[PDB]
Amino acid sequence: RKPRVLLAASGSVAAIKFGNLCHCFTEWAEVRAVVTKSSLHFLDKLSLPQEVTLYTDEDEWSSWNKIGDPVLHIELRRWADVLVIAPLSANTLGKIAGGLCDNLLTCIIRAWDYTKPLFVAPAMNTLMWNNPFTERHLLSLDELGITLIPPIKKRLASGDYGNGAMAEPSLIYSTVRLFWES
Amino acid sequence: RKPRVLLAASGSVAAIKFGNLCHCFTEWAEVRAVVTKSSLHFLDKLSLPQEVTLYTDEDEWSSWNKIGDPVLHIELRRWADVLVIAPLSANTLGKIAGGLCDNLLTCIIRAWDYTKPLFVAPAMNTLMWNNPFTERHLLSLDELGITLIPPIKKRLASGDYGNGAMAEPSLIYSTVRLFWES
Amino acid sequence: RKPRVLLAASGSVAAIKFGNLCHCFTEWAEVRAVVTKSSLHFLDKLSLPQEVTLYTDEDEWSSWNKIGDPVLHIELRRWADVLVIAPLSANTLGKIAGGLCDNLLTCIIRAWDYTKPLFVAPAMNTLMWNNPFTERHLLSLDELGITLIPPIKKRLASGDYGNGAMAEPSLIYSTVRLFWES
Ligand SMILES: Cc1cc2nc3c(=O)[nH]c(=O)nc-3n(C[C@H](O)[C@H](O)[C@H](O)COP(=O)(O)O)c2cc1C
Ligand SMILES: Cc1cc2nc3c(=O)[nH]c(=O)nc-3n(C[C@H](O)[C@H](O)[C@H](O)COP(=O)(O)O)c2cc1C
Ligand SMILES: Cc1cc2nc3c(=O)[nH]c(=O)nc-3n(C[C@H](O)[C@H](O)[C@H](O)COP(=O)(O)O)c2cc1C
Ligand SMILES: CC(C)(CO)[C@@H](O)C(=O)NCCC(=O)N/C=C\S
Ligand SMILES: CC(C)(CO)[C@@H](O)C(=O)NCCC(=O)N/C=C\S
Ligand SMILES: CC(C)(CO)[C@@H](O)C(=O)NCCC(=O)N/C=C\S
Repeated sequence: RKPRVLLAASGSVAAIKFGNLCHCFTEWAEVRAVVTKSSLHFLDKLSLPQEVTLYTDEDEWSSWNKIGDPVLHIELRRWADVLVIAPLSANTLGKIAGGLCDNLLTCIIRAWDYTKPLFVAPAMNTLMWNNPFTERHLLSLDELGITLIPPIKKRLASGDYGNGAMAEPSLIYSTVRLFWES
Repeated sequence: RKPRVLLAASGSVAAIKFGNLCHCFTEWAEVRAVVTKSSLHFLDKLSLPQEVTLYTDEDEWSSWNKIGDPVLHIELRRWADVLVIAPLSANTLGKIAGGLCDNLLTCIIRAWDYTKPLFVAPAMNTLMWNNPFTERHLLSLDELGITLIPPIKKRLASGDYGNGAMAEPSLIYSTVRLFWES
Repeated sequence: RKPRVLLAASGSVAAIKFGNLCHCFTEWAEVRAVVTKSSLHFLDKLSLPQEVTLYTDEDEWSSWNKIGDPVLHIELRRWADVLVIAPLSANTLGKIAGGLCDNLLTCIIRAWDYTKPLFVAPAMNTLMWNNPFTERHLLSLDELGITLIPPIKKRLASGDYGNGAMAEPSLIYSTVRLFWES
């Protein structure tokens, strides 16, 4: 009954389409959003659905004062039926592949119950995307079982035109929906 | 004559028992403590032994103004006969495995004279502990020669009950003591 | 006609010789500098050539306000014919090997067009240099095709005397020059 979907934004310029992405899921599922500090540089709070709760790192160090209180990264990991990171920056990709967790989003990933699906939609410039570490990290996510929603060939924020643009919201949406109903 | 023991705390909620941990070593050895910024969220200065000097990242960028001055992370690495990190967060674990050093504790580890013993007592939620990166990183520490003091099955700060709680101070203490006297 | 050389400084105490390093290149090439936040602890702006433009992380989040604006890390990657990091700290070395990018310098590396040469001059204490991760990371840079300019045996900022001091500016300069003219 109304699947819980955790949507997340990383520090990619593509984060400007995050509000719209949340809109694609709202009717179908109960949505909660998580963003990194850098994503707040491209994300516009008012562009998100009003029904969507936005969590930041500060929410981590606030929902807990003394033992016994809830641990947000754990609370969200449990609450969620699925996790979608769109966009996923090269930086966050590398932290995931490195087993690092220095913020709310990465802590959720580090404690992620892999029985639940986790989708990522990478977004970065072509050179960063073509860089060898990208494939290295993607290979790692595959091993973890994370599902990749490949970037498309659009007009990058850097003027040029090539691979690296984030997948379109509709595709991200249908991909997650088709899997769930399977 | 009175071994020098460097005790360290990472950003795990278990850091609340750090003062007590220092107490377990004070009589047997000369103790100096090192903590990460996040550990200061769970650590209570007044709970530590008065004879214990606490070093923070700020102490790094203070003991040095111009060439010729001492480099704290190096000064501590030399001073210490042994290093004990309890608790060791998943984040710090990953930085160690990644050869990273962006703070006092990690810089000490990065420059650690592995002729000297280094013990770690991991502390994190069960899912984070059960996460595949954990084992990956533990494997790396093993190669480096670091000694693992496994977490126990207690009642986590997240309410649930499972593996991931930090080893008890007494065990951490006896483990380090038994090795030394060998 | 006047090759574009991007010179970069990391958080090594050796960064105090960065201004002089820029001077070694100024006559031969058009120089632009990039520095990390920590490098600013050892770098003296007034010691650099006046003709040298210095870029910091803040320049990233300033040259861009809305879509369509230039992305500095990409703009610099394109502009540059070669990249030289001297000094390269153990921390930045590890971020490079980890495919991480959380600042201007690392983002440039992450998006680096490897058709262009990239040289690094590591600088760190002997123990950090002798640490096993160092070799591990150097091995990775080799695979990427990055050219290592080994550290020398001088008197470290830590008083002792051993390997780990940054290569001398003249050598860094001649190394880059000899390659270019080949
Ligand atoms: C204008 C601009 C656009 C950027 N675009 C991207 C991008 O598309 N993908 C990416 O991975 N990083 C991009 N970066 C770099 C990231 O913001 C940077 O690596 C950051 O530390 C990522 O933070 P996060 O890992 O918390 O998301 C951009 C930076 C700026 C200033
Ligand atoms: C209330 C709360 C409790 C936490 N408990 C743990 C824990 O037991 N183990 C862990 O590895 N991280 C834990 N985290 C996440 C870390 O604090 C976070 O990854 C941090 O960046 C670690 O910093 P450090 O690597 O400098 O220690 C907790 C966070 C909060 C807000
Ligand atoms: C006085 C002093 C000197 C340092 N010297 C070095 C050095 O030679 N090499 C190194 O890798 N780190 C050195 N460190 C540690 C780095 O500054 C630290 O790892 C930092 O986070 C690196 O930042 P960066 O990766 O942005 O350059 C030193 C720290 C201090 C306080
Ligand atoms: C930015 C947007 C959403 C505009 O339609 C699209 O181009 C995109 O997703 N691009 C991928 C990231 C990027 O451009 N990076 C640029 C430098 S690292
Ligand atoms: C917190 C304490 C010391 C109370 O006795 C004990 O439960 C413990 O070491 N737990 C391990 C870490 C943890 O609970 N993480 C929770 C979420 S990441
Ligand atoms: C600092 C300088 C430039 C003085 O001539 C020289 O010794 C040097 O490059 N040393 C390498 C780094 C170092 O000393 N690290 C010390 C602790 S991590």
